[PDB]
Amino acid sequence: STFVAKDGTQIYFKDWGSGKPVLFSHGWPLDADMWEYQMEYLSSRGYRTIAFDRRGFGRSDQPWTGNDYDTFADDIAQLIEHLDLKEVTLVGFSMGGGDVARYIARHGSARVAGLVLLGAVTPLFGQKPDYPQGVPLDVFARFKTELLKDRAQFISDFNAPFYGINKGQVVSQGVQTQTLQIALLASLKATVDCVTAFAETDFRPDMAKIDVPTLVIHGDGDQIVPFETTGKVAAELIKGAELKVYKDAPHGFAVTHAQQLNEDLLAFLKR
Amino acid sequence: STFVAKDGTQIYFKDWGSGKPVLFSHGWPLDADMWEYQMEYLSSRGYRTIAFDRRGFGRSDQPWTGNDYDTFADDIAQLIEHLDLKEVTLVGFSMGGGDVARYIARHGSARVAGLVLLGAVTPLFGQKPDYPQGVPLDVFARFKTELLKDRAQFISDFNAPFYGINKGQVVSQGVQTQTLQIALLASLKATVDCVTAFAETDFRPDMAKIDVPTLVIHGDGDQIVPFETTGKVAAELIKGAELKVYKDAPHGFAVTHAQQLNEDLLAFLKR
Amino acid sequence: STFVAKDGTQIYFKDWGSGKPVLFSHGWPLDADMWEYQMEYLSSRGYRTIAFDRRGFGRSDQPWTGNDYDTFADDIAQLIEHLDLKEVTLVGFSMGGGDVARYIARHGSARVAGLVLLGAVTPLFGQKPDYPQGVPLDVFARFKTELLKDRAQFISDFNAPFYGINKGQVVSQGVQTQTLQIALLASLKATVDCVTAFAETDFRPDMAKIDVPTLVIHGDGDQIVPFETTGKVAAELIKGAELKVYKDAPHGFAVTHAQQLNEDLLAFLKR
Repeated sequence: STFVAKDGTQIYFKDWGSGKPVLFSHGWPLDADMWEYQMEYLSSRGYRTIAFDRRGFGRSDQPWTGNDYDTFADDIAQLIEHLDLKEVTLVGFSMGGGDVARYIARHGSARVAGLVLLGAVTPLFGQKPDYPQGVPLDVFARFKTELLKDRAQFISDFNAPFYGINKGQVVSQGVQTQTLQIALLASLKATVDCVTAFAETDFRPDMAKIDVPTLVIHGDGDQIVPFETTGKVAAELIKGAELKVYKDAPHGFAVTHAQQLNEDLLAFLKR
Repeated sequence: STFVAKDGTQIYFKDWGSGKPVLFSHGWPLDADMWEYQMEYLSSRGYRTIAFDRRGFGRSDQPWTGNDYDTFADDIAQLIEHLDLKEVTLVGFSMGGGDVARYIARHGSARVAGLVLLGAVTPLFGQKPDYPQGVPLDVFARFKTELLKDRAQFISDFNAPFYGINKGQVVSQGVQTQTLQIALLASLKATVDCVTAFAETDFRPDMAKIDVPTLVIHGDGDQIVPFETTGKVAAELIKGAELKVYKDAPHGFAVTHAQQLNEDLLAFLKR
Repeated sequence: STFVAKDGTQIYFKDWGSGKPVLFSHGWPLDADMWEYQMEYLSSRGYRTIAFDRRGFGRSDQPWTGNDYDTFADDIAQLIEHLDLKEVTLVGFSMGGGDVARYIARHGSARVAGLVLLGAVTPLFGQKPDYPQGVPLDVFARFKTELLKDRAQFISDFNAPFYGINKGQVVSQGVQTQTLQIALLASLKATVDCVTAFAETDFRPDMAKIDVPTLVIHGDGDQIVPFETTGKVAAELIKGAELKVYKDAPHGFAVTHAQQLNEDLLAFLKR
């Protein structure tokens, strides 16, 4: 399926099954297919599961402009509006934790029943003057430099620390292939703009606007989005939030811990 | 090209050349590109070739519901109507043999000039109380369990018996890459439901409804869809059917025996 | 984005940034993504960049008919008219040099600020009775025969002489993957017809109609499109043309010499 955003960007999404809806927001630089197992798991147990390809990724159009969190939150708002969702559980992985938080910050939670932040960059990823523990911007600057030389090989090399293959996790070549194949669909410009946006965007104000039940899940072996400065703080700052830490889990834990994730998502929806 | 099925599913197809139409139905888990050489061969020799991506595969939408043979047969009907095709030769590979046969069973053959069943699951694939010689459902249950753990690696390992490479067939890396690339485009859900549909659907009644010239072609080294309980029996159950057995051919014989198959399809069309 | 060509073919394109327009025409058997680094480089320095997937390639429709340079040139005119472009700098790579020149030859240069020919097939690639120094038709006849047996493997093997990996150039496995993945998107029919087209189309008359500033760039290690009989001649035949030769560069120099091409394209646009 598709809808057209305000600026004319056509955004691809899947909408599977029926019941109360769970809307999924993928991480970088993947697309709605990273959720396919969570979606099959939940839609075949009575939920409606929806997942889109963020502008610039997967099967969506690749606009030059709007590759920023306010546009991404507003893209989400249009999707929810288009389908008239109500009592939606918002589920965001990695950079996709930020646009689901920023949807709530910019639009309220009238349509929202719950929030799940998975290995998410919230509340802040890169350094700020009062957040020196964040990741230095120079790290992201180098990533952008390498992306602008060879993004194919950069993503292919990203597989190991993403999935923690360098730390003993076991992930098939098949999954590594599909990861790279999906990433290559994406726009170079969107791929690079998203690094800027997630390096620099401060979601600490969004944390205070979150007034729904919230489950934060993070692997403490996460090489890409460090638990101590993201998920751990997001749980503390969101009033009432629950935290689950998957021990030694990597960033790609929707793959390596798929069953555990599925069950935790089901438990959360049934609380 | 696209057409929209009754439930809203957009379905991609290619429509090449001009002349009497030949409409191709692909097997699992592929899409219309598995036919590209037969299409080029026939459309250079004065036939119109049409091939669609089944719903849930390739460039088509991925609906949660309708991944079943009657819906597949009805998709094919809407394609035939959408184009107003007449004297169509229906060609189905593998699971694709069932939906061209179910099309005729549900809609009759008024539009149909002839039927080709290639490495096809007809008349029946899995076991039934009166057909213990079919493949036990257990076997399919395990394929499903594995696909629901890692479909990428499952399809990757599927290349070997599909093509008979595990038994010595020689098939390039490029073929194997393109095979997985196409597979990964499909829906997890459609990919899993098709196994259920092809394991359990009985096309014996459909065989009695086929009243057009029919050529059944099957490799007798087919490790995926065994010759003895499928093509062999389809050729006997269909009044007037002709049988060709490609000696030592694997399941993926549209690749390993492409030239032979092109010539047979051309000779059938010219009879 | 997409527009619809005269014959109904839908053609995908990207249109990034704003400013004076630069319109890119990819080579064989690639798509608009081959320009993503030039596009990002120029669009973030004040230029509008536009690049399309040729009919039969990438995300565009795969028509059986029209795979010829006059049609390719008219597709480009319809894009230019669709976007109402003025003072456009046309940039063509490899076979893509041919449809931008043919566009000038058929439509005039009223809309055109400039022409850049990169590793281009212009002014003529294959032999003619007055050009035995061209590549013999037999060579393209054999390529076609191989493409019509296994285009997946043929493009895979094409990576090496394309990038000059066999003559010590260094190109990552990620770029070779991406190149193959993009290639597999294309039609078998378009992939083969384009060989016919670039083998046999004479663009010498087009050279005499080019009355805009022109930069010709070629690598003199090009193993695919021989510098001596294409780019070197094109620069001589086009009045006022400037020539740059990238020493030992391969055909795939938009990758191996990306930064240098970027700077040269920027310098040309600022001339």
